[PDB]
Order: sequence, then C-alpha cells, then structure tokens
Amino acid sequence: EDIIAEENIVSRSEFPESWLWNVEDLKEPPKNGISTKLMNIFLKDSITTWEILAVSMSDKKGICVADPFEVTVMQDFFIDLRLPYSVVRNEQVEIRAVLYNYRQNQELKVRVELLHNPAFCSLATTKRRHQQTVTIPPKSSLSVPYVIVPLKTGLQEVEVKAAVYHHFISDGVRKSLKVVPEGIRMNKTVAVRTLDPERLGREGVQKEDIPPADLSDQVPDTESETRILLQGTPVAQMTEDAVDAERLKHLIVTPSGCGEENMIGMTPTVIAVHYLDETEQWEKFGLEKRQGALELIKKGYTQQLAFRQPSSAFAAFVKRAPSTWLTAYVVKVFSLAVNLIAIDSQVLCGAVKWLILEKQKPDGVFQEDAPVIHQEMIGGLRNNNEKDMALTAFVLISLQEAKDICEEQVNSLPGSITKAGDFLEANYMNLQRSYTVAIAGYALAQMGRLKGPLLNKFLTTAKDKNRWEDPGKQLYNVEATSYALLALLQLKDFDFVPPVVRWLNEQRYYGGGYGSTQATFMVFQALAQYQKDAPDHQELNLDVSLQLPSRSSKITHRIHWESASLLRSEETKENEGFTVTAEGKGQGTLSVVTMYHAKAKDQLTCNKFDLKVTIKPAPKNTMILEICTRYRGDQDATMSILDISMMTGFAPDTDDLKQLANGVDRYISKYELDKAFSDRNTLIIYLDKVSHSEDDCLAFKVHQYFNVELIQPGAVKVYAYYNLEESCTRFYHPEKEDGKLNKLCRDELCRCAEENCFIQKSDDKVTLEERLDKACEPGVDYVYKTRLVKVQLSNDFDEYIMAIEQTIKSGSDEVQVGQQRTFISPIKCREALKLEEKKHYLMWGLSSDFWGEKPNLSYIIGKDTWVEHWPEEDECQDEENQKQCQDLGAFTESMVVFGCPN
Amino acid sequence: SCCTIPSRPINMKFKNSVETDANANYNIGDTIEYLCLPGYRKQKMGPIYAKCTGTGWTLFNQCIKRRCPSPRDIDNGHLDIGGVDFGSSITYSCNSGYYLIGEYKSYCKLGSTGSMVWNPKAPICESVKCQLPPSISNGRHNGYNDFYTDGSVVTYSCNSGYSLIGNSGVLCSGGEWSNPPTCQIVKCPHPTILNGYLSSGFKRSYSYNDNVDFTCKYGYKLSGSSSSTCSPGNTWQPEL
Amino acid sequence: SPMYSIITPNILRLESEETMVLEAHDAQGDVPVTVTVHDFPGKKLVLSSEKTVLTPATNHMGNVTFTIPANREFKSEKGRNKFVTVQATFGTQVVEKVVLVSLQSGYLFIQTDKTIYTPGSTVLYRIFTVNHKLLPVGRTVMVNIENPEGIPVKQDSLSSQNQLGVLPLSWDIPELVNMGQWKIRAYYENSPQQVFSTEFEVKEYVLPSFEVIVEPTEKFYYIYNEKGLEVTITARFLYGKKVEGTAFVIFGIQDGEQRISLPESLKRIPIEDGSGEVVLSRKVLLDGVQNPRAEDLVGKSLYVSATVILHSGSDMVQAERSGIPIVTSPYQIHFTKTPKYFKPGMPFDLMVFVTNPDGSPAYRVPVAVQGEDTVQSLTQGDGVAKLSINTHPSQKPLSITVRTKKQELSEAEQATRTMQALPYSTVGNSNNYLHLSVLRTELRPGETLNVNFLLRMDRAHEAKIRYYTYLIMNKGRLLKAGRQVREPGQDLVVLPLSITTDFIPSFRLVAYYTLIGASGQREVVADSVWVDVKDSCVGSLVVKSGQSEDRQPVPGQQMTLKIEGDHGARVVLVAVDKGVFVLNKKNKLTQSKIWDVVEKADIGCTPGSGKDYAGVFSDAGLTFTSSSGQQTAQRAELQCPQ
Ligand SMILES: *[C@H]1O[C@H](CO[C@@H]2O[C@@H](C)[C@@H](O)[C@@H](O)[C@@H]2O)[C@@H](O[C@@H]2O[C@H](CO)[C@@H](O[C@@H]3O[C@H](CO)[C@@H](O)[C@H](O)[C@@H]3O)[C@H](O)[C@H]2NC(C)=O)[C@H](O)[C@H]1NC(C)=O
Ligand SMILES: *[C@@H]1O[C@H](CO)[C@@H](O[C@@H]2O[C@H](CO)[C@@H](O)[C@H](O)[C@H]2NC(C)=O)[C@H](O)[C@H]1NC(C)=O
Ligand SMILES: [Cl-]
Ligand SMILES: [Cl-]
Ligand SMILES: [Cl-]
Ligand SMILES: [Cl-]
Ligand SMILES: [Cl-]
Ligand code: NA
Ligand code: NA
Repeated sequence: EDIIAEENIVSRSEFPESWLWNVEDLKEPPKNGISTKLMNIFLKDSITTWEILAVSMSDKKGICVADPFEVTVMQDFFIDLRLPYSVVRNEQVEIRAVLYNYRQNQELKVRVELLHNPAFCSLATTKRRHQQTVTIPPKSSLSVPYVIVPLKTGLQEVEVKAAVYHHFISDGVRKSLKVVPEGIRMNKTVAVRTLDPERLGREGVQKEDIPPADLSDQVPDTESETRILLQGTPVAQMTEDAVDAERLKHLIVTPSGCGEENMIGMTPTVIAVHYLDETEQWEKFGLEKRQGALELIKKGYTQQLAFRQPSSAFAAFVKRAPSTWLTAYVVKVFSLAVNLIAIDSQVLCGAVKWLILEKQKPDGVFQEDAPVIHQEMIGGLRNNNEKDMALTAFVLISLQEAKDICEEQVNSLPGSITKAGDFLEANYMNLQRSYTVAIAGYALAQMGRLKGPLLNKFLTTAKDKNRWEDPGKQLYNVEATSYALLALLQLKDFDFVPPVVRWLNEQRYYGGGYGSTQATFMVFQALAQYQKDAPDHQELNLDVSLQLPSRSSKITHRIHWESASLLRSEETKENEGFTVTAEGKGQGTLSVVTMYHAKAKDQLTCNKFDLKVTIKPAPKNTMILEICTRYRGDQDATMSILDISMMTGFAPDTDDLKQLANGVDRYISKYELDKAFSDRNTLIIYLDKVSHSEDDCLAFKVHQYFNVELIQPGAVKVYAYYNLEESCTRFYHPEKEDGKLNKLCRDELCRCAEENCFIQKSDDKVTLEERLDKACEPGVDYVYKTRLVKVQLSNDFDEYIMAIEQTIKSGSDEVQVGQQRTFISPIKCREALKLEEKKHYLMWGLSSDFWGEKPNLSYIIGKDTWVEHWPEEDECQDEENQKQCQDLGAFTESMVVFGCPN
Repeated sequence: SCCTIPSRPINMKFKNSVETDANANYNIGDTIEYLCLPGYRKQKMGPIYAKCTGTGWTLFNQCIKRRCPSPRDIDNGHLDIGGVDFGSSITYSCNSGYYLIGEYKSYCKLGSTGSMVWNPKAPICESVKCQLPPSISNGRHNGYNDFYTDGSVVTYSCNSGYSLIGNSGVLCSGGEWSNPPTCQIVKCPHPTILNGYLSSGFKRSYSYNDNVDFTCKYGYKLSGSSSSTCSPGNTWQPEL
Repeated sequence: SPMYSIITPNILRLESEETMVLEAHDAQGDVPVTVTVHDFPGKKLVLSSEKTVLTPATNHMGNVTFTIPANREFKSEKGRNKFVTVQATFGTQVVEKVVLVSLQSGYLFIQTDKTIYTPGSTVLYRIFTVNHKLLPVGRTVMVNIENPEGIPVKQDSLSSQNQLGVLPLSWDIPELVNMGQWKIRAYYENSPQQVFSTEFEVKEYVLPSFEVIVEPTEKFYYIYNEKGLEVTITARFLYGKKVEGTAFVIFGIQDGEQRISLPESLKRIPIEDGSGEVVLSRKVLLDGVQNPRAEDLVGKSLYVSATVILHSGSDMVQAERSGIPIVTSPYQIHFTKTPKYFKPGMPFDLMVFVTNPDGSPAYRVPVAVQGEDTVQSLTQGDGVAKLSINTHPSQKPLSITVRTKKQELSEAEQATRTMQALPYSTVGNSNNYLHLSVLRTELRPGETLNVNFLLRMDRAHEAKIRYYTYLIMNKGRLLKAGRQVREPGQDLVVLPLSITTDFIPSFRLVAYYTLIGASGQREVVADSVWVDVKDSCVGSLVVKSGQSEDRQPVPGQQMTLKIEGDHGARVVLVAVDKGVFVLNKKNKLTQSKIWDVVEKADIGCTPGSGKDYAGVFSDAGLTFTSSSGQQTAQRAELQCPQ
C-alpha cells in the first residue's frame, strides 16, 4: 500500500561490541616520510559511536598508539530493542521496543510489528501478525511493550520491524537473547583427593575412583557439566644457612714458607675462594676483593714450584726427602685451585704419577717414608693407629680430585684408584677410630664401593647421628665429620644429612690458626659441596591419567615443578564415575565439581519484593488497576520504581494520575503528566520508599480509548533504584487473572495454545478409498496399527501409551516393532476422543504434531491426526461389521505392498 | 491508438500476465502496471507503472536490487565485502596459522520463503595443528601439550653428561616443527702448548664449545694471534 | 702520569645493546685497548670481546658497544644477583670493574579488544614485543591467563619471530566461568622476573544506550567551603542526543580501602536537556562521620554515585566519580625533580612541581622560597617552576621552604613544602665543585638545549682543567658522550645539545673533570642533571575519515578510513562500541602508559648530583673506574631505593 511491506524490510542485525580486529601495513609509497592508507570498511548496524584505536609497529620508529578516532552512526527514525542478558524458559516476560523519531518538524505515523517465532509464545502467530499503529511526535520516542514466553533454551531470535505510513522509511531490529533453564545454577563438589603416589599409592601408583554426582534435585532435560581440576602443590626444601661472608675475612692470607709453610698459608685463601664462589657470597664480602684473593693464590702456587723436586714430589726443603702426604696434599689443593688460576698440568699429574709409581705398594696401600715437619697440618692423620688405611684414603681422595685432569697423561691412575679401593674395602670392617671410618668411608663412597655392612658400619659409627668423633682434638672430629658429610653427599643420603650439617655449623669453627689446615679445608669444602648438592624444592614429576567410559583414549597430564601452579581442567557432560591414576614423585591436588541446575523451592522470583497486581471492572470502558507492593527486607526499602505498561488500547486516567502525583511520598514526572492520552502506554511511578511490614497499595483508573480483538496483558515491575536485578514483575488482563498468555505444558516443555483438537467423525461412516487418499498424502509422516497399553493423566494433557503392533507407513521416528509411543491430547478435546485400554487402533498423522525428542517424545493428537477403532479378530469376523475389517485389511495390503506413487 | 506496445522494462514484469495477450489498443493516458522481478523491490512509494503519452511511454517508479543482511565477521578470518545488494559477493580469508573450511566465496541471492540470504553459508577458520613434538636421542624436551599451533615453542634439554648441539628451541609453523637439536656426549683432550702459559678458560673438564686464550714467554712457536675453540667430534679446528 | 678510565651503565641488561666509554688522560700517541666481558665469578665463558684504538685526533675518547649473549648461560635463580667482570686493557695496563646484571631483555605491552567481556565470548589480544630501544624484536614469550583467584587457567610458550613485534592471540571464555577481574600476564622467556600484565572484567551485562558523566564543579572539596560539594550530572545517548529522565545521586567518603556511605545525601533529581544538578551539604557530610573535628576529613576523598533512568524505563546507567580529595589547599608542592645535594658557594637550583589535588599540573601558579626576599616564579604548562638560591660556602645542611603565592587565596589556603639538601663532599677538603644548569623550558625533539657548566675550585690548581667529559643516559643506556672544552680562567662554559626522539621521554647528563690533587693524588669531580622531554610517539600515527563528506554515516553504510603513518609500519586496529567504555574504561592502552613503563624501569634513581663523585655516577646509573683506584662503590640493588 502506502507503507513498505514487511518482507521488503531488511533488519539491522550486526551489533558487535568490537570489530575491525585487522592487521594492515603501510605498503603505499610515501610522500615525505608518511604513507597514507585508504581503507574501505562497511559499518555495522549499531546506532552509536564507535571508538577506532590504532597501534603501529615500525622497525625504525618503534611502537606508537594513535589517539582514538570516533565515528557516530545515526538515523532519524529507528528501533532500539532492549533485551535482557538472559531469560528463563517457560517464564512469561516483557520486553521493550523503543521507537525514536529525531525529525524536528515532522511527526511519524508508524506501523510496528513483532515477528512470529516458534520458540516464543507471543501475540503474533503463523496465522496472524501482531501489528500496531502508533504515532510519534517530532523529537520524541515511544515505548512499545511486547509480552512473550520463551519455549526453548539456547540463543533465540527476537525481531521487531516498523515502517512509516506515507514515507519511504523503515527500520528493523533482529537480536538474539540467551534462554536458560529454570532453577538455580549450583556447583556440587563430587570429590577432593590428595595426590601422593609414593605416600598414598602401592608400587608408586595411586588410584582414586570418583563416583558420579548425585543430581537428585536436578531439573529434567538440563545439561550438567562435570569439571575435573588437577593442580600441583610445590614444596620448597629447607637448606641450612651458608656461613656468612664476613666470617671468612680472616681466611684470606699471604703465603710464606717452606714447602710446608707455603701450603699452610695457601690452604685458607684457596678454600675461602672456593666456598664464596659456591655460595655466591661475593656481594657481602666485596666483589672487588676477589681479584685480590686470586693473586695471593697465584703467589702461593708460584712459590710452591720452588719446592718441586725433579721427581715431581714435594718436601719442605729441596735437600729433604719427599713426603707422600705433602705431595698428595699439593695435588689436593692444586686440583681444587685449578678453576681459580692456571695450574701446570705437568706439575700436578707429575706429582700424581710419582705418588702411584713410587709410593704405592702392590696391595694398594700408600706409604710415607719422609713425614712432614709440621705434624699439625695433617690434622687427624697424626694418630699412630691405622696409618695405612687413613693415609691410603687421603692419597686416594687426592687422586679422585685429579682424575679428570690427569686421566690421559697418567696411565697408572685407574689401576691405582682400584687397587687402593680394594685395600680400603678389605680392611674397612676392622676400623676402630671414627676418623678413619669417616675418611675411608668418603674414599669408598667416591667409587660407589661403600655399600652393605660397610655402609652400616659407617652410619653406626656416628654418635647421636650428627657427628663422627674420637677422644682428643676437637679439630680432628670436625675434619672427620666433614669427610662423613662429603660421603653422605656422594651417597645422596639427604635424610641423614641435616643433623650432621647442623652440628658442623653448631661447632662454629671457621678455620685459620695453628694446626687448622685440614679442619679448614675440609669443613669449607664439605659445606660448599652441601650447598651445591642441596635441593631447593622437593621433586615434582607427576603423570596423571583419567579414564572416562565415554572416551576410548585416556587423557594424560604431566605436572612438573615449573608448571605446578597451572590449573588443568577436563569437562564431561555425562554424569559418569571415572578413575584417576597418578604416578611419579611429588604432591598434587584433584578436585571434582559438578555444575547443574537444581529445582528450587521456594521460587527464585520476587525474593526482594512482594507484588500483587489487580485489574477490575469499574462501577467508553474503564477499569481499576490496583498495585500492592511490600519489601521483604528487614527495613523499609529506599527510593523505588514502579514501571507500569498498559494493556493494548488503554491509558491511565489523567486526573487520577495528577492526584497520585500530588500525593506525598511518591513522584510522577512532569514529563509523564504533560504527555497526551495517546500514544504513551508506559508510566513510571517513583516511590520514596516501600514498607517492609505491610503492603503499600495504590490504584488508578484506566480508560480504553482503542478497541482491539486481541488485548496484550499489561505489566507492573517493582525494584529499588540501586539494584535492577532484584525486581518483581506481575501481569494483568481482564480475561485472565494471572495475566499469563495461554499455553499448555507437559513436564518441562510448553507450547502455545492453539485450536488443534481431534475431529470426531463420523455417523455416516467412510470408504477405503478415502483412507487411501488421505494417508498417501505427502504431509502424512506416519501410519500405525497399535494397541492402547495404558491411559495416564497430566495437568494439561491426557496421555495414551501405544505399543506399535504394525508400522503400515514409517516416519522420521522409527518405532520398529513392538516399541512404545505416547500419544497426547489437550483436556478441552476430551469429548471428541474415545479411547479404551487393550483395544487396537489405526492411527496416522503429520510430522508437525511431533513434540520434543526421544526419550519421552510425544505424538500430538491434533485435528489432522486420524484415529480409528480396530475390531478384534473375533469381533472382526462377525457382522457389524465385516466390511470395516475387510477394508482395514485392504488398506494395510495396498499400503505396505505398493505404498504411494510419485 | 497513439502509444505503442511496450516490451517489459528491465527487472520488471507485467502485473497482469493477460496484458500482452489482450493486445489492447492504448490511448493517451492509459497505464500499464509492472511488478518487480525476484531479487528486486520498488524504489519509491506506491505502484510501479507506465503511462502512455503522445511521445511514447513514460515510466513512474523503478525497481532496484534488494539487499542482504549485514555480514557477520568470522573468528580468525577477514571479510572482503564487494557489496550487500543483489548478486554481490563476499570473499573470505583466514589469518596466518589458520586454514579455511567450507566455502571461500558467498553471494547475496534469493532464498526459499522469498527472503534475501547469503549463500553458501559462511566458512569457519580452524587452527593449523602442529602436534607430535619430535623426540630427541638422549634428551627430553618437555611439552605435555597437544596440539601446538603456529608460534608455539618447545625447548629441548639433555639430561646427565650429554651436550646439546644446535638450538634448544623448536618453533611450530605451518603444521611443521623446526629442526630439533641433537644431544651427544663430547669430550676434549686437554690443550698443550710449548712455551705458553694459557690465559683463560682453564677448566679441568672440556666438553662443549669452551674457549681459551694463550699468554706465553718470548720465543714461542706458531702464528698468529692464537685463541682456541672446542668443536664436536672432539676436533679442534683452529690455530693451536 | 697518564690515567685510564672506563664508564659503563650501573646495570647491564641481557640481549640489550650496551656501550662502554674509554678515556685516557694526559696520554700521548695512539693507545691500543682491548675490552672483554666475562661472567662473574666463574669466568667460564667470554660474553663479549671487542678492540679499539684511541687516536690523539679524536681527542682521546673511545667507545665499545657490546651485547651480552642472549644465551644467559649464567643461570637465573634464586633471583639475584648476577654479575659480570668488565675488563679494559690499554697498552698492557688493565682496568676491571664488576657490574650488576639485570635479566630483563625488553618490554611487553598487552592490548585486548575490549575492557569487559561476557561468559561464552572471546577475548582478542595482542602482545607487542619490543627491546629497550622500543624497537620490534623476535623473541620467546611465556603467556598466562589468570582467574580472579589468581590461578593460571592457561599457559602458552610462543614466539613473535616474523610477527613484526606484534603477537595476535585469543582466548575463549567458558560459558560457566568465575566472574571478576581476569589477568593476562606475559614475560620474555629469558627474563622470568619481569612480568607485564593487563586486566579485563568478566561479567554478565548488556550494552547501555547512553552515557552518564558526573563531574564536581571543583576537582576537590575545600573543607571550609560553606557551599558544600556541587555536582553536575550529564546524560547523553551514545549517538549524541541528550537524555530526558530521572537521576538518583548519593555521596560517600573514602578513607583508604574503606567506604562510608552517606544515606542522607541521597537525592532524586530530574534530568532535563541531558543535565541535572545536585549538592552534598557540609552538614550532611560532617554528620556522616563519627569524628566531630572536620580537619580529620583532610587527606580523605569523596565519591559520587549517580543512577540515571530513561523516562521509558527501558535503559538504566550507573556511573561513579571518585577520589575527589578533601583539602585545605587547592595546590600541592613537590620536590621530586630537584637534586638533594648542593655544592657550597654555588647557586642551588630548585625544580618546584606544583599540582592540583587530582595529580594534574597547575598553570600560572606563583611560587616563592620562604626565608628569602623576592624570588617569585610562575609555573609552566607542565606545572614546573624554576628557583635558584645562592648558598654560602659551608658544609651546613640546606633547608628550603617553598610556598605558593596565589593572589585570590588566604594564607591558610596556600600550599607549602620543605626539603633538605646535603653538601657535596669534595676529596680532602679540596673545595672543588662542578655545577650543571639548564633552561628548563618545555622541551621537544628538534630543538637544542644549552647545558651550562660552572666550576668553583682553587685558582692555583685551576689551570689544570682543559676539558669536561659528559655522558648522556637515556632509557637505561648511554646514548651519547663527548667533551666540552674550557680554557683556564673560564668559570662558565656552554654546550649546545641537539635533542631528538632518542631523548624521549627524559634524559640525564653526567659531566665530570679530573686533575692532580693538592694531595698529589688523583682527583675526580662530577655532577649530574636530569631533564624531562615532552612525551609523544617516536614518529607518527593518525586515523581520520577518508570520505570527508562531513555528513554523518548511517548503519551498514560503507566509509573510507584514512591512516597516515611511517612507511613500512605494521598497523593494528580495533573498533569498539562506546557503551563498553560506559561499562568499563580501565586498562585502555595508550602511549603515555608506555612511557610510564619506560620511566619505571630507569636505572638512574635521583634528579641529580651526589654525596661524592662516585655518588653522582651511581645515582645516575653509572660505574666509573680508573687506574689510580678511583671507582664507584658496587651497586647492591637493582631497584631504585625508596
Ligand atoms: C661510539 O659513539 C660515537 C659518538 O661519539 C663518541 O661517543 C662516545 C661514546 C665516545 O666513544 C667518544 O669517542 C665520542 O664522543 C659514535 O659516532 C657516531 O658515528 C655515527 C655513524 O656511525 C654518526 O652518525 C651519523 O652518520 C651518518 C652517516 O651514516 C651522517 O650522515 C650523520 O651526519 C652522522 O654522522 C654520529 O654522528 C657519530 N656520533 C654520534 C652523535 O653518535 C660511534 O658510532 C660509536 N661507536 C660504535 C662502535 O658504535
Ligand atoms: C561455587 O559456588 C559457590 C556457592 O555459590 C561459590 O561460593 C560463593 O562464591 C561467590 C562468588 O562466585 C561469593 O560471592 C560467595 O561469597 C561465595 N560463597 C561462599 C559461602 O563461599 C564458589 O565461589 C563457587 N566456586 C568457585 C570455583 O568459585
Ligand atoms: Cl569492513
Ligand atoms: Cl706427567
Ligand atoms: Cl513490486
Ligand atoms: Cl543471511
Ligand atoms: Cl677534549
Ligand atoms: Na535495541
Ligand atoms: Na617526558
């Protein structure tokens, strides 16, 4: 006509919050240093202002964030369809289509329509449109309320169109909204399991069986999600404190001497640098100082070279016979100092070669023929008893220290180490002194030859399990205990270590002094090595698999120390029990929580407000609308809002509204009162408060200015200003007290009421050919013969359980043979239906009469569904009538044997 | 009479099919009504029609192409929109590290129920998977994730005494991993120099890619400027 | 006796270009220098080796640039402290300094497409990977997504190689998700301790059709203001039209974290022509708090909440304006830009920074030094005034008080601040000092700034100083270095310095001279100055309309976007609905944020000067070392003290 047809209107539908997520490049040739890019973009459908932000990255210029660029997209006439974030299924709701006219001098006469959607009960249907004709003054807006009922979950579409009479102008809006199931979302923790495979599992394997969640109050036909959460729990090891840097200040010494003296002065400086490097304590000590330490060391070394004999051995004086001990010691120290300064390979390895070929007996023992002058400097070796074992152990240790440096130069080294090791092993069990036990123990531990009874003697020998001691010098015991610490470290026996380390530190010995060289060197080497071998955290290496009955292949998660915090999640829709298996070393946490929708009583709705709304005939049609609200809090509510929308073709009484506005403790805008009777069908009343102890009530008259065949129920919403979520909505209608749009429900599913009742016929009776003609029609999806097993009652429906005895024609549904299907009929259609249990029936019908999906799928007995009584065989054979039974037989025969033709 | 017989205007048909059959003589002021062909709609308010004037037929109103819905963007893809009117096309691209599944080109056409639609339906962009992080002889990378995508990095590490050769990091690109490092045991025979003291790098053990410099008292051999390297296969390729 | 010196940054960064400056004093002929960097203390590997010969023609000044190997063979952890030994050898003469190492290798910046997201939607983000020069770089980045609880839900290891410094990513928010503030946290693989982050909110919502702007008539509340706090409410549709409706406005007090609502402040006002007015009365405010003394409210802040409802009732928008500070003065004074060390007998320069209570700079505000006649100084655009006081030569600590001189204000209303400056300590009572000065006008690239060098020292040993040497610190590294020549008898010398985009956003100039002391020992005298540079993008990027029709576009319409930028630049874009910002405007990415990240990472920790020469060097983030044993102390911490 003079208005744009609905079909011709293409609704705006593109409303993204963000877009233009684009990567571009300024490839264009630049004038000056700048390159201009012209982009063609298609704007979205939103009516708003877009902020366009650009960030550039250049290899010469760097990163640059541009100032935001705005684009305003505007229209003189449009629909703003205001949708909530989500709506509950089967729950009546009101939405607003607000129409905007921003023309200055031109009013707009507009027809607006809510499109039909099978997923919503609304006014509009397939057979009939929901159109309204309204007028919008210039520079004004108009609220058009639509009352709908969402029928299915998920994203659902709402479309509103509007066109202008006598103007080639239109607009449409197509939006989606989330439809969610009824009830409240709950998280239920199925299980919490600590994972400790070594502590909680046999053979290093921990198995936990997780049961299915008990969903007793779960809403029917609701998806549930089970979440499996894996996490690693990091455990940091506690290591003993490192010796303070300041406390090694005295260990820095200038070497002087004397083949022996030089080594005595060289010992502390070398071991101090060794300990400081290991513990990285150079910061508190002073970084600049390290250089210094070095050349003292260098000095010592150089000086020591003066006392090197032609055999490559060492002694106090060149004239003096060479010492086995002093030579082996020079090896020990130089080897430990090989990182710090350049040491001649020939000197060290020469000394080693001399020790082996000249000083080692056939049994592996090392012997001293020219003892040092300074007995003090040999510490624990001073004791006359068990000299062979102790000295062989000492020299052997010096050899282990030099193995990596001298293996190619010295061929005799592997054999010597082995030979010494044999002598140590052979006579170890006879040792009576803690010192010898400890040092020989360390020597054997270096070769992995400290095991069994030997290891037990070594550990047993320790007093209080913290130290190795003997009567005599305390220093000897410190030295010995240091050796045993080194042994334990070599063995990786970390459980035995902490008391021993604590004891050494407890002694508070920091070397330096007369007769201190061995205790100094050993205690600091042992502590340095402790720091080196110490673990900062416990080992976390877990392999965790979960086996799900739904999935053939198991899911495997490896939890390591770096990724220990990382939360791993696996989700299953099925509420099935499963098993989790954990392997490896470490600690973990398993948590299984199932999220479901739980049926809730009392009802979620109107928990903050009680709202009663009433519409009654008043003593040109006018009615009285009464609204009674009560806050459900402990005290009266603050300032609140009543949002009222009129029934179709109704407007509030102006005088009543004015008197209400003048009433104290409520407010109605000058804007509302100024507005004409039409076309505004919405009214907001601001309350200064809402009582919590009694209903606050008000009432006003509403006049029916426009008459319509179908009247949309009006609505009232109450909420406090600070919280829009905590509202209550009531509907009102003259024909329906509840204000609820007519609908039928079966279980959790609801459909809009329709005139689709089974048609009862006929007195005159019918022919075979009519059955053949109707059933072979393309619209017919199924033709069955079946028997009524059981008749049941529902709130809105009668249910008939039919076991399909024969599928004459099969539909999309496959009933196979002897399966059961439920046929339902609205209560208003009872008189037409005549069904009895245990009796046979020929039925057929449309696919449009299907409702829901299997399980509990229903066949609806509507107007187009055929249902005929089938006489039993015995009954079939008798008169009244043989005709019907023969006709059913022929119908059957024709239908299965030949079917329908194209 | 004066007018004539008109052929259908483009994008239009006769409102009355019978019209052409009627072969009526047209007088001045006579009108013929048209309808817009499928995929089109009238430009202006009211009917679309022609009037016979003394000087031929005169057209009132017009038919112009109907319009498709505004296209949705695609995740991890770009949209090239030619237009939105009848017969326009949009071509779909996928960002790097993503491949396109479904149709790469779509057109605005007439669909059943007589509504303008985009056909075929829009394609989906899917991440190119890498997967199968390669194992390394005597070394473990880590990983524990699948599937890896473009840009994903896995770092290799050899445990124990083995030395890692080449880059420890592998990048997944185009579903294909970069070349894994090999970790092999390597040892280095201590450097020997006649008349040289050594300057630095004097470690007890020499495994992989260690370095040293030489300081020497005068009369020293070889040339020139020394320095050294340690190379795989225990070979040492430069200037002793 | 010739002296050899080396200067490097106080802190050395992995994978970053660093420069070492070598100087010879009183040396004749070419000088051969070899510089190596080693790991401390292990000296296991050579990190870098370079050589250079100082020629007499270049004025005996040299540099060697080196990048510590990315390899980071020296293992991180337990975090700190890593060190390297830096060695320079000049003709068989060795000079070595141990320097601190920072594992940080550059900057990351994270950009999401929006500030807030619904469950079930997708967060689009981009990680910009740059070095300390702010140039694109190809590296390995660890990325985590953290829930409101702080737990990482997703962990990826990615590379930006071949990505031109832009790493485009996305994360899918589950439909069932914990609401709250979520974090994207990324770091360079090599530098695990330096974590860069951004935040986004996850919440169920719909976009509003209009915005509400609540603005007080003053950025603060004067505690003795009888009028109370006046607030204007503005409401307008995102498409520009004005709103008609009803607003509910309520006030509260914020003290630290706690918030105290003021129930009686609740007012309901009409919004006409997009505007509304509302007042918080002094009596209501003062009655809200338990304490009867009003002065106790000073230092606290007020907040205003406004809820606007359209007359249709179809849409509602809540908006808050908070941190309106309660004051006794509309101004604050800050000495954050002035040196805390003076040199006795030489003019001391104060760099007074005057702000509004919201933190913003204050324009044309008069400022003077208390205890001193005149010395009034106005404020620049950046809210900066320059003052100078002559100091008497003496080791007596300096106490300076600065007050505002605003004409329309009472004396109780004026702002005041006091600072203490210590005497520069010369070596062996030498009474020698160097002083640097600058014009302090608003500074921009493409302009040259004169740097003034003034020395006071005994005239007997004065003749010895032929030159000064200056080092330019910027973004944590040396950018430039050079020499300024001074004839004997010349107290003041001027160096003109061209300023470029490299100087953005600020730089420090450190100048020093050396001589043979009256002790016969070597003597080094230094001073440092800090200068701000106007922030901007290095280069340019502009987005505007290409159509230029000047007529507003309609939905679905095509338009032309014009982008102007540097050639070859990679430009990433996003288009966002303003309503999103109505819901959340936190964590937007800007250039200023970038410059802030850069300024926070700075090595230099002071505005200038020092206790001694070594103090001056270290304070500006430098290590000086000489053959004669004059060197800066070792630096203990990576973070700037305070
Ligand atoms: C070391 O730094 C010098 C700068 O001057 C020096 O800096 C100190 C750190 C000491 O080393 C002192 O000896 C001295 O004061 C760098 O010299 C620079 O050279 C570049 C070219 O490489 C110059 O840049 C430009 O070059 C183009 C041609 O490519 C010309 O058109 C320009 O006019 C300009 O000359 C630059 O001017 C010059 N100085 C500056 C200000 O940087 C030198 O590069 C650097 N050495 C190393 C190894 O990087
Ligand atoms: C699972 O749901 C429970 C109960 O609803 C959550 O517990 C509440 O969480 C909300 C925020 O989502 C808090 O405001 C409440 O204070 C919490 N109540 C209690 C008693 O804890 C719980 O947070 C959910 N689980 C997870 C993983 O967040
Ligand atoms: Cl586009
Ligand atoms: Cl040998
Ligand atoms: Cl038509
Ligand atoms: Cl479509
Ligand atoms: Cl010079
Ligand atoms: Na809308
Ligand atoms: Na700046």
